[PDB]
Amino acid sequence: GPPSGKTYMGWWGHMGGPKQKGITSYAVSPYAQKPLQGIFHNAVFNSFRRFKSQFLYVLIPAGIYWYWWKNGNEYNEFLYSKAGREELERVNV
Amino acid sequence: TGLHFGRLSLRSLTAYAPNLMLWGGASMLGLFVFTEGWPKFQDTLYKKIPL
Amino acid sequence: MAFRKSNVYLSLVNSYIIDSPQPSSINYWWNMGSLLGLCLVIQIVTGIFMAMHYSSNIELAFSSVEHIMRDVHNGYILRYLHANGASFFFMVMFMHMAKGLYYGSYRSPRVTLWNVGVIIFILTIATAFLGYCCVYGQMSHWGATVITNLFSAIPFVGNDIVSWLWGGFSVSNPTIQRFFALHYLVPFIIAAMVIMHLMALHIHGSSNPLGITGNLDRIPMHSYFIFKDLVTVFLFMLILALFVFYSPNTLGHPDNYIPGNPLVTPASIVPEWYLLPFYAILRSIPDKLLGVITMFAAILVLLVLPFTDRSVVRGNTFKVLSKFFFFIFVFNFVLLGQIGACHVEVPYVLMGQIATFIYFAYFLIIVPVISTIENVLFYIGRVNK
Amino acid sequence: MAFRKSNVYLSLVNSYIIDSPQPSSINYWWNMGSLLGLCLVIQIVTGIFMAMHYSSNIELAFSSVEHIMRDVHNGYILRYLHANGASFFFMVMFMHMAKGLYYGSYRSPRVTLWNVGVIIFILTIATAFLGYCCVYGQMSHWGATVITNLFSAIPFVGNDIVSWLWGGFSVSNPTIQRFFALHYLVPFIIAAMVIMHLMALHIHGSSNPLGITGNLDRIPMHSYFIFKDLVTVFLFMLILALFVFYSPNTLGHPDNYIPGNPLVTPASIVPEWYLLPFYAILRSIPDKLLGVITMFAAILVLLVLPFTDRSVVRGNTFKVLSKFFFFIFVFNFVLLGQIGACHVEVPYVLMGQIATFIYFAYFLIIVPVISTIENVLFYIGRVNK
Amino acid sequence: KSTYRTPNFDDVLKENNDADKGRSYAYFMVGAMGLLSSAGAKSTVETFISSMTATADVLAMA
Amino acid sequence: SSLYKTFFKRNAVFVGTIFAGAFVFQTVFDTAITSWYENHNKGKLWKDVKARIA
Amino acid sequence: PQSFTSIARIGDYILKSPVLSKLCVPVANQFINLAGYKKLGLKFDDLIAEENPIMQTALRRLPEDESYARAYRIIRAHQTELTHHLLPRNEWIKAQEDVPYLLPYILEAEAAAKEKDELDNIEVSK
Amino acid sequence: PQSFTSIARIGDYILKSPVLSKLCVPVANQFINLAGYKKLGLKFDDLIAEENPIMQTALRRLPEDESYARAYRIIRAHQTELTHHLLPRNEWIKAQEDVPYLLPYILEAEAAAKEKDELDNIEVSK
Ligand SMILES: CCCCCCCCCCC(=O)OC[C@H](COP(=O)(O)OC[C@H](O)COP(=O)(O)OC[C@@H](COC(=O)CC)OC(=O)CCC)OC(=O)CCCCCCCC
Ligand SMILES: CCCCCCCCCCC(=O)OC[C@H](COP(=O)(O)OC[C@H](O)COP(=O)(O)OC[C@@H](COC(=O)CC)OC(=O)CCC)OC(=O)CCCCCCCC
Ligand SMILES: CCCCCCCCCCCCCCCCCC(=O)OC[C@H](COP(=O)(O)OCCN)OC(=O)CCCCCCCCCCCCC
Ligand SMILES: CCCCCCCCCCCCCCCCCC(=O)OC[C@H](COP(=O)(O)OCCN)OC(=O)CCCCCCCCCCCCC
Ligand code: HEM
Ligand code: HEM
Ligand code: HEM
Ligand code: HEM
Ligand SMILES: COc1c(O)c(C)c(C/C=C(/C)CC/C=C(\C)CC/C=C(\C)CC/C=C(\C)CC/C=C(\C)CCC=C(C)C)c(O)c1OC
Ligand SMILES: COc1c(O)c(C)c(C/C=C(\C)CC/C=C(\C)CC/C=C(/C)CC/C=C(/C)CC/C=C(\C)CCC=C(C)C)c(O)c1OC
Ligand SMILES: CCCCCCCCCCCCCCC(=O)OCCCOP(=O)(O)OC[C@@H](O)COP(=O)(O)OCCCOC(C)=O
Ligand SMILES: CCCCCCCCCCCCCCCCCC(=O)O[C@H](COC(=O)CCCCCC)COP(=O)(O)OCCN
Ligand SMILES: CCCCCCCCCCCCCCCCCC(=O)O[C@H](COC(=O)CCCCCC)COP(=O)(O)OCCN
Ligand SMILES: Cc1cc(C)c2nc(SCc3c(C)cccc3-n3nnn(C)c3=O)sc2c1
Ligand SMILES: Cc1cc(C)c2nc(SCc3c(C)cccc3-n3nnn(C)c3=O)sc2c1
Repeated sequence: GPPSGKTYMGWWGHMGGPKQKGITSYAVSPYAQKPLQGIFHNAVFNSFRRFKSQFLYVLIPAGIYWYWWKNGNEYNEFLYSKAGREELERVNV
Repeated sequence: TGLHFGRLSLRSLTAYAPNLMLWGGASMLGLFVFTEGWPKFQDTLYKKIPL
Repeated sequence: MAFRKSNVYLSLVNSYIIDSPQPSSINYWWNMGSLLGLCLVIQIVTGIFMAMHYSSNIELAFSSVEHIMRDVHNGYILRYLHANGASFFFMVMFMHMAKGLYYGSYRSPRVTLWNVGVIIFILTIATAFLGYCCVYGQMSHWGATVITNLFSAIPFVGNDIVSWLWGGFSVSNPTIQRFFALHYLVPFIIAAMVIMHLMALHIHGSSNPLGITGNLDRIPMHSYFIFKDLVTVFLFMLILALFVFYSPNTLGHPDNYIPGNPLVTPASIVPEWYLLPFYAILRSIPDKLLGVITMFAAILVLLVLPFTDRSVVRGNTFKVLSKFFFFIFVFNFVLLGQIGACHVEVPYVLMGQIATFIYFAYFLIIVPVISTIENVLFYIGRVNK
Repeated sequence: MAFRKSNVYLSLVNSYIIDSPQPSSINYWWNMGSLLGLCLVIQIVTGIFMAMHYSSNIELAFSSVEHIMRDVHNGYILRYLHANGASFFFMVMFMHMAKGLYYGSYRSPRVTLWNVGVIIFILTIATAFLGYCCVYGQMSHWGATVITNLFSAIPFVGNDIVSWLWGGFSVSNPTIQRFFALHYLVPFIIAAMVIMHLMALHIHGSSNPLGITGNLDRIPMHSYFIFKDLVTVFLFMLILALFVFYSPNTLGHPDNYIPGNPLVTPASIVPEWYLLPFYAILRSIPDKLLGVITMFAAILVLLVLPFTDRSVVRGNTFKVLSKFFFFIFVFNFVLLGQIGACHVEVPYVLMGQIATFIYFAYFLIIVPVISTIENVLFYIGRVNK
Repeated sequence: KSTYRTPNFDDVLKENNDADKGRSYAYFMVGAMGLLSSAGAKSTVETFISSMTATADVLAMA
Repeated sequence: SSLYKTFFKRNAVFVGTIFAGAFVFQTVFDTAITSWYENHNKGKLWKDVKARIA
Repeated sequence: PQSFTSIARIGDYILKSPVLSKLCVPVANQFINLAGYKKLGLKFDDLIAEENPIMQTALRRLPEDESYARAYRIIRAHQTELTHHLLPRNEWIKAQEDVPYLLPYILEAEAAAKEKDELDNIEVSK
Repeated sequence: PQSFTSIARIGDYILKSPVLSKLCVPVANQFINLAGYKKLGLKFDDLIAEENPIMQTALRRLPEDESYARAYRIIRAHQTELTHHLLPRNEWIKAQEDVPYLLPYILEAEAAAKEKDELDNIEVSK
């Protein structure tokens, strides 16, 4: 077959990273350790720790785009009212 | 030494240009091929002196 | 070698969903691309069975949808799946594309992966328009009138493009008979663009939430990411069950249960909810030539994002100014969708004018200024000079 | 390397139609497989434009084909191309499969190439049946009656399969509305089986008229077999022009210009000319269960040919007894087609009975006896013992 | 230190490692999740082929 | 012992008995929910008002 | 796929028989000339398909002076086909040089394959 | 794709300026801790994308005692992410060992690339 251009990934055996030396790795069977391990103390303090970092990056952009729409919904509710009679005649035309 | 190119090799400034005035005379001329049968702005084609 | 890597066709299955080297670090946001292969199978399969009981003439169109719903055996199961499933098709695709610009995968070497994905998003908007015009309700007539009238603003070309798009002089009977035949075909062009989309992924693989390379710690697809796949596929079909059987008409307009009339006009003409932010951009420009240019050059502004990111780190994980401007772009796409279902009034014309400028200042003014400030702030915070 | 072998998609184009190593010896019979990629493009393209002006209801079906032919601009060009082009689709495919069993390519290592080709021939017969039932002429009603009545002979299953195939109790209005929706889909399944068909060719290449290996003398595709391709593509569209403009109704039945009536029966019900040899095999067995088994196990008798050839030389070039029995099988497929357009009379029931036995004695009795006699006659003609 | 000194796994380990303890409860659950996916998948293929039967206004003209 | 080699080891069972148990599952469980639906809603059905008009 | 072993088993029985080899051997000679493979400059052992693991074995064991002269007879035949002509009568293989150069290497690659399977399906008892 | 030549050109000008480096350097320090890459056991030069032909040059020229210790910091960070925890405070990189080990090899692979293109687009005259 014709070989195409080289890329930044290989396969099993020649993945294309750097050479390693001196790292050991241990493991146990899944059949040998407990069932139903990760249920509690994850969604008690651990999962509570995760979104505690990334909630001041969402709710501050949310508190501006919800102040802005709720403020302009009490204004297309006052211009089409009876007390908003002289203030609609000047704005639309 | 420190002269004109960005991502293009700019030494082809008009070493790309006057022949694509004639590929522009071959692709806008390509739009002088498919505009037929579509008599909408082909008043811009059918005023030639023969036929 | 085994038989699964010796056969012609099984080695295509083995290289993609069995022994494909995946990173060890990816989370549940890399599952939205798998649901979209199931979402496209559902919408094609339920539509071929509904095409056996449908008549595309303009005097029979709002009676073959009702013949399906009361006479066909389990015909209400077929339709409600093909009307809430397409709104489920879009909620996943909005979350697929939003992940890929957070982790920032559009970068090198995956730019062809990002460019064939923008073509899929254009062809997906076009099918949902062409099929919603096949019910021929009251929203289905005045939605095709407003959109096809925009192509008359092209100078010296306009009224010979609309009369070719209509087959007549308004939204007639040849307009509905050509919109069904194009509704059958473009779902088969999307499926050939998904096959080309998977090819550009096989040569570089997926990214990771860290951004850095992942060729040092990899895991095969079988027994780990197939059993991580089925967690979200059983959650998908469970919320696709709580709509088709309990609230089958919440995502829809009641005016589509009136047959379409070219003589009485509705009090409001508003789109389906996933075309609403693109509707407020068209209505914000007070010209029908500069309004149709702006709305088409808002799906095609994604192609300038590979050339506008000036940072050296990939993805917005460790970037705290490029994370505050990702969540301004999110709630601006929600405020744009809200305004496209309002009336043309004060202040919903100046609010839809500012917020369609923030759609364009992100990709062109906000990205390259903030992705350059960070490159200096990662430098002078370390280098002792 | 160049850009055409570095890109993701262009290297797929380069490996197939630019730099694919071809043998130096192939003749003009290796061009019929290229016409079938053009034949399938024509039939899909002309059919999407004719699907914009068609109504599939049983009371509108024989008036939307005439509205195309009298009112649509150049609508007679579209229909006559889509009715003489499908009869051109089949004359090439009968010559494609006949080459591949002369040069005997079905052998090792190309058996998956022969098995995915038999699946294409089954799905091609099914589209031409389902689309000829969409005109709803007089031959289009009594042809669907005779064929769908055969599925009642299945014991304990029969009358619950026909009533599911009909949507009623005879060939009703739900029968015509489901046959058009299946006519749009199976041409898109054939195109995905042609992509799998080309993959099994890229790993072994083509054969040659000599039979022997051809890895010693090869020529690329560009500038030689592309300019040898265009000789036959300009001959194809020239005889596709002498029919659509000069004799557009020779390959057809005049009874299809009468609207179909379930109360008056025609004096003769005969198929289109390319289903005629398979029609005489069904009518030759005097039982409606053993007749529908025999006609389906006559397209599926091609799969036993890789296991029945006992020769050591590939192809019938130097085989003079295996060449006399290739041209008996050819003129037997012509006599079978002639009898399927006759009356059920004497002697056209005993002639169609003998000649449907020679269709089966070829693949099972004539091939392995003659391909074994030749292996001994190539041996004792040389070996001095 | 040395590679012959494995780290401690007793924070995650069972206290009685009989082999059939986890070989039964990991085939009852994969057995139960191939039983509902066999009855919950025949009923879906049957709903799509019941629609091609005789329509309700065709059974009235019987 | 005597629980894993009953019907958990054999895949001819583990393809068959996961399928055979679905047959009795689509009859007992189907009848069990088409008797809770009626008993929750009784007095509002057609059979309850056809016997009130005698 | 009709095994050379079996071809040679039947073929030797006709050649040993003195009454059968006055019936089959003239039919074997007209079948060779009407095949016409000699006019393209080829012996018969060139024609054999080589896409199985026995013919791939019998080609490696062939001597290199014969392996080079066979690669030229194939290339000379691909060019005679393309020009649609025939070779001159000075370049036709005669009736004496058409001998099996590949049949000794074939018959022993088969007999070694009919011992590796007989020794792997075996019912020895004590 | 901003260039460290250009990053270092701007960055040195702020560090040389005594009035600018009392405005930008505390903002540069809170931006580092809020990035949080040290808690996963990584220096900053680990984070840089390596899919261009300049970062592939600067990684070969790196010494092997540093090339082995960097392949372990990456693998230790892929496992801290999967378990959704963080490393203990005894395995966090402090504010003294976060130094650029790759910036000398980067800045000279760029200056040699800004001479091969300046010498191929050149207008010398007689
Ligand atoms: C109509 C569309 C329906 C389509 C089906 C639902 C689509 C889901 C899309 C949401 C998503 O993919 O975000 C995933 C994210 C998980 O973050 P992570 O992967 O870092 O932690 C994995 C965990 O630790 C291990 O999770 P584990 O495997 O241990 O347990 C199972 C998990 C439920 O599995 C799921 O599928 C969750 C989506 O248990 C739960 O986590 C409880 C949740 C019900 O979850 C979040 O962070 C929550 C963000 C809110 C999402 C907002 C979406 C706006 C539309
Ligand atoms: C529905 C049909 C649509 C059109 C498709 C046409 C199908 C064609 C299939 C027939 C075929 O391919 O057989 C090829 C056969 C000769 O086999 P060969 O390749 O060894 O000879 C190459 C030649 O020496 C060089 O031919 P050369 O390249 O020199 O010139 C080309 C020639 C015609 O070109 C063709 O396309 C022929 C098909 O130009 C001329 O003759 C000038 C005329 C003014 O050519 C023959 O003449 C045999 C005809 C008998 C076949 C009848 C079968 C029909 C059922
Ligand atoms: C034309 C193109 C337009 C398309 C743009 C469409 C944008 C709107 C689409 C719907 C909004 C959904 C997008 C939100 C998901 C994007 C993906 C993403 O943000 O990445 C997940 C990231 C996870 O953060 P983690 O730290 O936990 O993971 C480790 C990596 N740092 O981030 C997280 O922290 C998880 C997200 C937190 C939930 C908040 C989601 C937004 C809530 C509003 C939903 C919108 C519907 C009202
Ligand atoms: C599932 C069921 C399968 C059914 C498939 C059977 C369909 C039969 C339809 C007949 C059309 C096929 C015609 C034969 C095409 C394949 C033959 C072939 O590939 O070439 C054989 C032969 C080549 O001979 P050479 O060119 O090599 O001679 C050079 C001398 N060295 O070429 C020749 O010698 C030319 C001989 C031409 C014979 C013409 C017969 C065709 C008759 C068609 C009648 C049409 C009626 C509608
Ligand atoms: C990507 C694939 C598809 C999408 C997103 C899609 C979307 C839609 C939508 C949103 C509607 C309007 C539903 C309503 O509000 O009533 C619709 C209608 C319809 N579509 Fe689909 N569709 C897809 C594929 C198909 C295909 C392939 C077919 C043909 C086989 C088809 C056949 C129909 C039919 C017949 C209607 C008629 C109206 C109805 O029955 O509700 N669809 N489509
Ligand atoms: C029918 C529509 C689509 C299908 C079936 C699809 C399929 C997939 C799949 C299976 C993956 C790999 C798994 C994953 O990363 O989650 C993927 C990744 C990706 N998709 Fe899509 N996709 C679709 C639409 C899109 C669109 C609309 C875009 C962009 C505008 C897009 C851009 C990407 C990118 C950039 C990636 C790579 C992400 C990464 O590897 O980090 N895709 N897609
Ligand atoms: C392999 C591809 C195809 C084959 C062999 C085929 C064949 C045929 C044939 C033989 C007829 C009968 C023509 C007549 O006697 O009037 C027919 C009718 C028809 N076919 Fe096709 N067809 C193909 C693809 C398609 C496709 C993709 C469409 C999609 C819309 C289509 C649309 C039609 C229509 C609308 C008719 C109506 C009758 C007429 O207009 O003549 N066909 N088809
Ligand atoms: C739409 C239908 C088909 C298409 C587009 C197609 C296409 C092709 C092409 C392009 C080739 C390359 C060699 C050549 O050009 O002759 C080929 C070869 C072949 N085809 Fe088809 N074909 C089709 C139908 C079939 C059928 C119906 C069969 C058999 C029942 C078949 C069996 C074969 C075989 C055995 C070969 C190999 C011949 C050789 O290499 O000597 N094909 N096909
Ligand atoms: C990064 O690593 C990954 C990875 O993480 C994942 C999740 C996946 C898996 C994700 C997917 C989305 C799967 C791939 C998607 C497809 C194959 C979808 C394309 C196929 C279709 C759209 C098929 C369409 C369906 C039909 C044509 C059926 C037609 C209907 C018929 C015939 C019924 C009518 C019949 C009758 C009798 C009425 C990978 O493949 C992969 O490797 C790249
Ligand atoms: C032996 O050597 C060869 C060889 O000889 C050849 C010819 C090829 C070339 C390959 C082929 C000829 C295969 C042919 C491929 C097909 C037939 C696939 C085409 C399938 C389709 C479905 C195409 C049709 C697609 C459409 C979208 C229809 C168009 C409809 C439109 C544009 C709608 C019109 C309406 C509007 C509003 C524009 C080889 O690859 C090859 O190497 C193996
Ligand atoms: C659990 C998950 C769900 C299950 C999913 C199953 C497994 C998922 C894996 C997905 C597999 C995707 C792999 C993509 C693929 O199929 O590759 C393409 C096949 C290769 O063949 P080809 O070259 O396309 O065909 C051959 C083609 O390349 C022929 O091209 P040609 O005609 O030569 O050029 C075009 C015409 C140009 O002509 C001109 C204009 O000159
Ligand atoms: C298998 C069925 C699927 C359907 C057919 C599969 C593909 C068959 C061939 C189809 C024609 C494809 C030719 C396109 C060539 C375009 C060149 C190119 O891709 O350049 C790409 C960029 O293209 C894009 O941005 C997306 C284009 C979408 C294409 C949609 C048709 C860049 O090429 P590249 O990055 O490899 O160059 C680096 C050189 N050092
Ligand atoms: C479809 C879009 C194209 C995109 C890429 C294609 C993706 C491949 C789809 C996966 C197909 C999986 C096939 C695995 C089994 C193949 C076994 C095999 O090699 O069969 C070959 C040939 O048979 C076939 O052609 C079957 C092709 C399968 C196509 C389905 C219609 C061996 O045949 P067999 O083992 O039955 O022995 C001969 C006895 N008749
Ligand atoms: C690129 C592109 C293409 C198309 C085709 C397109 N179309 C729309 S809005 C159509 C509409 C209106 C204006 C009013 C009521 C209902 C619908 N309508 N029509 N289909 N659907 C799903 C709807 O909601 S933006 C857009 C953008
Ligand atoms: C496997 C298979 C499938 C099918 C579906 C099939 N069908 C026929 S024969 C149909 C027919 C008759 C009996 C009489 C008049 C006209 C038509 N007729 N219907 N369509 N076309 C093109 C026709 O000629 S054999 C056959 C074999």
